[PDB]
Amino acid sequence: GDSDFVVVANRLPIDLWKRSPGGLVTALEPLLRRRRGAWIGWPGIPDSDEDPIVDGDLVLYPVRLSADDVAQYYEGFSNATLWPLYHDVIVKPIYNRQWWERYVEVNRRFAEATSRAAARGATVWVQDYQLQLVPKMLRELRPDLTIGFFLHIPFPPVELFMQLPWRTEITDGLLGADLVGFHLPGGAQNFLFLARRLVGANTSRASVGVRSKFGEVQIGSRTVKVGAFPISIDSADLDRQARQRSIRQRARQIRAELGNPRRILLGVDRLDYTKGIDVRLQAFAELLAEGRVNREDTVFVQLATPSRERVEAYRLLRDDIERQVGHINGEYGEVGHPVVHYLHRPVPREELIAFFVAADVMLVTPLRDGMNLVAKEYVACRSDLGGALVLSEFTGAAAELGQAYLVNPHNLDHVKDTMVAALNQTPEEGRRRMRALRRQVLAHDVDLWARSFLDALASTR
Amino acid sequence: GDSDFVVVANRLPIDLWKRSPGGLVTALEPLLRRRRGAWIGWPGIPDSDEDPIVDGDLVLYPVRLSADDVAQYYEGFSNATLWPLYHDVIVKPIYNRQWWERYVEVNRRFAEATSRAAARGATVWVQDYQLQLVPKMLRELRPDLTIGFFLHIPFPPVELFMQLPWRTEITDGLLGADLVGFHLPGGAQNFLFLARRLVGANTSRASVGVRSKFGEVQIGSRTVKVGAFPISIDSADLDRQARQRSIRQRARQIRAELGNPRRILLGVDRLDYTKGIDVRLQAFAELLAEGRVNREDTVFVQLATPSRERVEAYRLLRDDIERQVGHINGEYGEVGHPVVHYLHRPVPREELIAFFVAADVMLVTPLRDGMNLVAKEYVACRSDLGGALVLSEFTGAAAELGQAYLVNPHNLDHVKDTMVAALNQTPEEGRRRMRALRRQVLAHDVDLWARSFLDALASTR
Amino acid sequence: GDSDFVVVANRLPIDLWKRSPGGLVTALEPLLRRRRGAWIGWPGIPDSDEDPIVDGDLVLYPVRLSADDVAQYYEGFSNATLWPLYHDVIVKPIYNRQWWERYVEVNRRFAEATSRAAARGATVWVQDYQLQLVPKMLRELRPDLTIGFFLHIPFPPVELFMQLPWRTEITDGLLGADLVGFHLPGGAQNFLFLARRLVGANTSRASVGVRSKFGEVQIGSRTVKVGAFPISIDSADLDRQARQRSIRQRARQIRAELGNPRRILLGVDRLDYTKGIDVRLQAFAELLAEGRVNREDTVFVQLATPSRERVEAYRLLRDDIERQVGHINGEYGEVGHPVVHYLHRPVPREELIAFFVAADVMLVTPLRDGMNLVAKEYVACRSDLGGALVLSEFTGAAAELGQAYLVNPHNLDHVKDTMVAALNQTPEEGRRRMRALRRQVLAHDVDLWARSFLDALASTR
Amino acid sequence: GDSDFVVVANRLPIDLWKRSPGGLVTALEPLLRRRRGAWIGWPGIPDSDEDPIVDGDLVLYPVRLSADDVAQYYEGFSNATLWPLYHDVIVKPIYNRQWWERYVEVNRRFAEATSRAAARGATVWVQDYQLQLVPKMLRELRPDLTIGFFLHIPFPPVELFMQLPWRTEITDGLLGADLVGFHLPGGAQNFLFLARRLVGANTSRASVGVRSKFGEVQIGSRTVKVGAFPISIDSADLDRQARQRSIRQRARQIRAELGNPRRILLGVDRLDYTKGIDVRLQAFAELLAEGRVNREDTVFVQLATPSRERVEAYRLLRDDIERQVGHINGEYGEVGHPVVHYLHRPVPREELIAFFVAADVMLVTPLRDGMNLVAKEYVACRSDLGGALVLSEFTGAAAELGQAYLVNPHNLDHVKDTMVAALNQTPEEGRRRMRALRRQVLAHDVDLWARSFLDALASTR
Ligand SMILES: Nc1nc(=O)c2ncn([C@@H]3O[C@H](COP(=O)(O)OP(=O)(O)O[C@H]4O[C@H](CO)[C@@H](O)[C@H](O)[C@H]4O)[C@@H](O)[C@H]3O)c2[nH]1
Ligand SMILES: Nc1nc(=O)c2ncn([C@@H]3O[C@H](COP(=O)(O)OP(=O)(O)O[C@H]4O[C@H](CO)[C@@H](O)[C@H](O)[C@H]4O)[C@@H](O)[C@H]3O)c2[nH]1
Ligand SMILES: Nc1nc(=O)c2ncn([C@@H]3O[C@H](COP(=O)(O)OP(=O)(O)O[C@H]4O[C@H](CO)[C@@H](O)[C@H](O)[C@H]4O)[C@@H](O)[C@H]3O)c2[nH]1
Ligand SMILES: Nc1nc(=O)c2ncn([C@@H]3O[C@H](COP(=O)(O)OP(=O)(O)O[C@H]4O[C@H](CO)[C@@H](O)[C@H](O)[C@H]4O)[C@@H](O)[C@H]3O)c2[nH]1
Repeated sequence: GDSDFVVVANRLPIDLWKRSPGGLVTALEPLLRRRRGAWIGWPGIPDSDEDPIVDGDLVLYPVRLSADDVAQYYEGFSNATLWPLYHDVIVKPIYNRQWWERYVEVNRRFAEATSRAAARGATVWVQDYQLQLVPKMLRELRPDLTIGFFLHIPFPPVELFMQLPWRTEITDGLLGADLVGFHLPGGAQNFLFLARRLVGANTSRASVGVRSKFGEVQIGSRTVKVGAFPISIDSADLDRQARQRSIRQRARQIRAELGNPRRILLGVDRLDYTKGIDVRLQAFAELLAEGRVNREDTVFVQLATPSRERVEAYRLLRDDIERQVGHINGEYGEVGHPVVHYLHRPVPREELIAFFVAADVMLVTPLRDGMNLVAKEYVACRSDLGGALVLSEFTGAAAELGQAYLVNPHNLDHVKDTMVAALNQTPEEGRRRMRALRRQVLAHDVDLWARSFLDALASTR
Repeated sequence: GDSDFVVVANRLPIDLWKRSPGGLVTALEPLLRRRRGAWIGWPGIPDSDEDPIVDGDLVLYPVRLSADDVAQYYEGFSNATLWPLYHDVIVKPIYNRQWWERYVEVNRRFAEATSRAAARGATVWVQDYQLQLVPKMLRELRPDLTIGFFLHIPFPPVELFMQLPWRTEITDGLLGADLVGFHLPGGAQNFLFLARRLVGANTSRASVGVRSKFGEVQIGSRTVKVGAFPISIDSADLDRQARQRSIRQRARQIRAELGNPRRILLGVDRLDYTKGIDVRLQAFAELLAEGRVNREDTVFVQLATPSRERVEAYRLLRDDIERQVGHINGEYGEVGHPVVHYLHRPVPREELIAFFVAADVMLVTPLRDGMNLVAKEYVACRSDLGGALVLSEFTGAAAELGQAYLVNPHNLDHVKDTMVAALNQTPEEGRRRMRALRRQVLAHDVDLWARSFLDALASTR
Repeated sequence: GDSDFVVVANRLPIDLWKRSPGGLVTALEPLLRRRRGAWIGWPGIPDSDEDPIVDGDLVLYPVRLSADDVAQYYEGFSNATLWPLYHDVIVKPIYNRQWWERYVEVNRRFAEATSRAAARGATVWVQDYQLQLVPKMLRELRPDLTIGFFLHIPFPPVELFMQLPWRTEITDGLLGADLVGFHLPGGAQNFLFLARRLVGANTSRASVGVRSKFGEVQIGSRTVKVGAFPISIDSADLDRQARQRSIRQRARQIRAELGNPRRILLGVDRLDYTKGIDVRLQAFAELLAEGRVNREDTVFVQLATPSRERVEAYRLLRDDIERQVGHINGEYGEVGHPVVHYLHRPVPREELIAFFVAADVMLVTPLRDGMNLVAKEYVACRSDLGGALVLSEFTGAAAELGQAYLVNPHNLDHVKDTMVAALNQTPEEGRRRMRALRRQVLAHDVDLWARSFLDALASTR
Repeated sequence: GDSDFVVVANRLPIDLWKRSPGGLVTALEPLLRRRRGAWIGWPGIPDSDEDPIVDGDLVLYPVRLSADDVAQYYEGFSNATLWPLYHDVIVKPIYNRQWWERYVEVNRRFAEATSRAAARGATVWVQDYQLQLVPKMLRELRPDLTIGFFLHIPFPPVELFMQLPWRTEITDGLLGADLVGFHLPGGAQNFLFLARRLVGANTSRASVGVRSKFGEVQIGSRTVKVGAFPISIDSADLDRQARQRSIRQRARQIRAELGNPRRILLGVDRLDYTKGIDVRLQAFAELLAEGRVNREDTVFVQLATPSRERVEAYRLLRDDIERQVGHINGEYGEVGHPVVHYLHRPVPREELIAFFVAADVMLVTPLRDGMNLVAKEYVACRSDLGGALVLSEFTGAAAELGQAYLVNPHNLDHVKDTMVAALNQTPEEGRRRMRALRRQVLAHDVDLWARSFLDALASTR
């Protein structure tokens, strides 16, 4: 094709159609103004055509997937094999050969679509865990290409990764890239060690820096660069949006509809067993039982956005959470006044922002998370410097947001102590922490992240 | 002793102490004004003395039970063997010989306490399923006594009753009475048939009437009378209480705290798998899913009062209900506005009455219930003639309250159609039904019930 | 059509084809020698033709059923609604409207096939619980027909039957017959009472006899006869077969292959939660634990023939039984010598007979069973007068086989005492019981049963 | 005290008393001949005295533990917190503060007993995961002591270890030793990294060798040596024992009692979810289903020795295994001939050896195991060079026994292919592998292991 910069991701950046706002596609916008850019991905509808769609600023190359392809490659291998394994086997991975075979077939299809789109010597950026085979496949089809890969989820320790029957094929797949990136040095280091242990490659031995001090894996003639690039958000855009009059009015109205509580705790997560939602509810229930939280003036709002309903583990998790909600309200609420409000539905963006602005305490307690953007979005929204962020150590965000109230979600006693501390912090201490968090998040945004990855990738030429 | 009228029940009519209001003890009040009355029962505290406590109007004979006695006789045999069996094995009965043996021992202890209290030729009224052995034991100790027994729960069909390894001992136990009473002719008829089948006794063959047309079982020289006496409430007292200014004000305030819904559905139950609470929640959820109930102006309040937490079946039921609550609100509620309010705690009497007065639809949907007094209490409270009663056929109350919206709780389609009908009834049709229900309940109260049983018992002399 | 005697049953009497041996079709053989006989049923293959197949002695009228029809009418309504309900809700019935609707449609299809086959004034005999609507449907299409119906499973008490949302349609369905038969007087009496209670029909009030003293239900102009006819086997044929040299040799070989135990206990059941297989295993395990059975010279063989694998309750039951087997052998067996041998597969007829002949104790312990033919087959096989039958009271067979060791399967203590008694009986006592059981079974065979039902049906003309 | 060499372990080396044969205490025997040796541990009985017991060759210092101490320190913290966590969270660890507190208290008690026994400047060797706090505690009480610690179970990756709320206290605890040893370089390397990440200590960065190329952690003034020392058995003793006439006769008799199969597969494990017993049964069942194993001449014997019955996870595992056994025999066995023989009981040593000698295929398929001595015992027993070892990669043994048939137990397809390969290997190929395995195991025995650890520990002086 005629594209000199190509993004490859599981989905096209569109909504059933119009171009989806925010996210990655928006971060790459000023680069697409200087490159002939293409995006390869599944359009979210089964058995579509693979004819290029030109969005003026971007050419879209759709990948044809059947509903069966999605079930086995995505719902199956990606979400029920790789996802639990890479997140410290919080649930038991399912190892299924038919899923693996479809994962391979689908990955090859993405590689072929990429080759179609990519001009000679083009730069290719492959995204995330569903497409780990693409770099090697693409290099085999197109050795002229410069290929980066970024993993948006954690890379597990070798002891767990080795369970995968197709461990070598996945590792070889990633090693097809010129640059392999992770959010954290820890992931990068796991990858280097895996390369020595499983593949027998020569690697660098030093610690991996942040956006610097890169690792290397020697693969025959070529070197694979390995780095840590912690993703972020468009901090300035969110900061601006959260100041809008209508947002502030909605935040006030939200507190009124809750019966004007003195304190609001907020959870916002795509529903997932990685997110530690059960831990928040348990801590909140025990604090109420112990009379350490006032059931008359404190309320917890949990917004869970629907996710992967076709995967049994997620249905079971939804059942457990919903029981806890029912239980806590039955024990500590009053008719007309729950202590927990729980919604299981997508939330409009401006509604989400209003909740961030209304919340006195943001509860972000994942058991394991690659980064977690919600923690950073909350911070970017609190230009009033109010609020408090309670944040699990087991998120990538915790490496940057050390001024938050950090918790080990497995240490329930300390999660409880910490929620009480956040609820009762002095105004001045709250401001001190929020000012420091905002300096970090405003300076380290999605633009810095993308530039850093692309600079590293360009240097491999 | 010196008491010529003696009530025997699992518990003394007191609260940890003061005499408990309402109920049986209040219905017998004008009889105790003419008799030397006694009450035998456990005082609700472990390992107490058995020394008589004179309440001027009544002498209380406490029965000493250890916490272990309560666990095996009551929590065990009564609540985990007899209770599920007599209620159509909604949950699997547990047959345990140690429980049976303690049930026997405890029953003998009640029989001994009774004999102590009862004067020569005295009238004795034994209450309910925990004390089914007492009549035979008492007749053996004291053949001079006139003994009635009333079962407050259903008497199961013979096919189920026969499962009980101690079926003959229980049947013989009841046959020790001069009069055996049930709420319904159906129970009485089951008992007659059981007497022929299991014991080989000669019995009457005709249908058993209501408070009349009694059955008989011939036991050697003596005849056991068998009858149906449907319990009720103090209708006039509740009717009066519900008109109080403070109650009406609270009912208005309740609707305001719910965000002034157009329609309130109400469930009030001691928590129990017999009560069909899960069925109401399922019906309500499906109606919301189908858009047949308006999620913006209709709300369901379920008040579940704690019961038998030491019994695993009840903990599991509580878990299922609480999941449904969480689920329904997550799907159809809004932050600040649940469609289901659920409380798991005792409710003050005047608060309960305010809820009856506030509720547009009373949901009483047991899978199986001896009578269900809540259905009658709601009716007695609605002197404004507003409201609507949705009532399971599988309650004793359904035999008297035919003007209610009757449902087969297993017929979920019809339960749903019926809830929509009740919510949308014309004012005039609602009044017609409520007027008819009140005529029944006001005329057939707990005083008529008690008089009828005691007249029948006196006639056995 | 031109058939003056027509049998209607869920399946044709054939095997995927050849005419299936034994059973009903063999009992009717000398009647088909005098009548133009027809058989209506599903041929066991999906979407077949409905063209008559003449077997010289019989005309076969196949009913076309799709795999979906079978799933909803049979696997669904028959096996997951009616079956658990009629067997004292050992598992929870599922009430599903789509299943009911297919059950109706399929029943009408059987009725139409019947009408096609049946000559004017013909006698029709409809079999069993899958076809309860057929008599009324058939009478509506063909008021000239004489119609009998026999239920091969128990008829539940009214308290349970009333759960069925389509209770009235089923009752009306059965009332379409001239004669409704059950194995036991108890079923007949339940039906009479149901007729009064649900339908408001006038019925007889006396006890129902065995093959005599029939009940009646008055339905407008016509009377429905109600009777008890306990099914049996071809006792003489089995008695003869069990004496064959090859059978006796196999029985000896079976004992040798088991390591020549002193005592063999045997269970033979179509796998079903009604059969009380779990109870036998529990009793056997506790006896071994208590050292009351000798683990060195006593062995239990359980033959479970596969049944209804598409129904979840049966898969769960299979899992529980298989755990008990594994557990008991792990605890009390030796390598090379299990104390329990368990097979889950169909057994050839002559192999089954050899096991009957080898077994010292036959364990037939259903929680609830219409008759249970295995109990009678064992007896018919023991012309040597050896062996012992342990038999649940909750089978129809227990009403005729009172000389067996009868047990309440819920009374585990007594089941255990009884198994020890059977294992250790004197030769003379064993013979006394087996002689008496054989007199009953040899005199009361399937020929007496069929004649009695057909005589009763003929008398309705 | 007066002991210059002291072993500290959870239990004394005795049996309820007499000195237990084999194991560690036997390996140290020629060292105790030159040192004043002591052993500190719990005597296995609750609330005993702590008075020294002199065994002439050894002084025993008993530690007083109550049954409650054992429940919280051992059954609780050791077996339900540490054990699952260190074994790649195959089951979910339970984090309980009361368990942690008892673990601390008990560890301090072991430290005090040690100090009592240990002479000035004595050498102390602390054993295993129940006693990880002892080295730091002991160094604080007795800075004169030389302290080694060896972990017999895996040391998990940092991502999992970090879950532990008391992660720092455990790490500091181990860092109290002069020498910290693991079976594998991988564990040692995890420990070094943990030291940098959690404690901020300076460590060596190179790979850790086997019994050489040691790692180091700098802790203030002192250096902690870190090493890999793979445990083994008394290879020569077992080799000798397995040649005994009575053992060989028993092995022949075992095959006869199994009905002289052509092939015997054997599993021998302390029952534990780490052991992958479920995987063997699944593979065996699928091979039978596929007809790839002959159900007529191949038999699988699984010997599971009882373990940790008070821990719920182990009861659930026992239930799953026992179901699989029952299921497989019901499907593929015959009466008198199971395809799986399963025993849940301790086996005498000489019986175990006879089974090793009888087995054509040894199935050692743990999901995760520190070493696994059963794999090495089998090899040492096969001086006839017959047999075949199927061995999980996820055992420490797999690093030394590469000539075995290695499998990824999560790769069920390959486990199945491998079992077929082992069952059908040529005699010559079997001998080649067994000869090579025996050279390794005979040369690398428990004496080499103990000498190597003690030499490393002595060098820290
Ligand atoms: N408009 C709107 N309505 C909702 O209802 C709504 N609900 C949520 N959101 C927004 O979605 C995003 C969720 O961000 P995550 O951090 O949870 O990312 P993941 O989905 O888990 O996916 C991976 O990739 C990320 C980036 O690399 C990593 O952080 C993760 O660790 C990694 O798992 C946030 O921005 C949030 O605000 C909504 N947005
Ligand atoms: N004050 C107050 N606070 C509460 O929270 C509160 N919560 C409930 N209640 C009152 O308790 C009574 C419950 O009546 P039930 O009908 O449910 O009776 P059971 O407890 O099930 O016991 C048996 O005996 C009865 C009589 O024979 C039969 O009807 C039953 O079928 C039979 O099972 C009602 O009156 C109700 O209003 C409260 N009252
Ligand atoms: N050849 C062969 N191989 C096997 O593997 C094999 N396995 C079993 N059998 C034979 O099947 C028959 C099972 O008889 P049931 O009594 O259990 O009858 P159900 O199947 O439950 O069906 C209903 O109808 C019966 C008659 O009215 C009632 O007794 C029942 O109560 C009622 O539920 C016996 O004859 C037995 O020997 C095999 N026969
Ligand atoms: N006599 C007798 N009767 C039995 O019934 C009987 N049943 C088993 N055994 C013997 O017990 C020993 C079990 O050895 P393991 O390797 O399984 O060790 P663990 O118990 O899991 O404990 C840890 O420490 C070991 C050494 O560091 C590591 O290998 C382990 O990875 C690690 O978990 C073997 O020797 C075996 O033969 C019996 N012995």
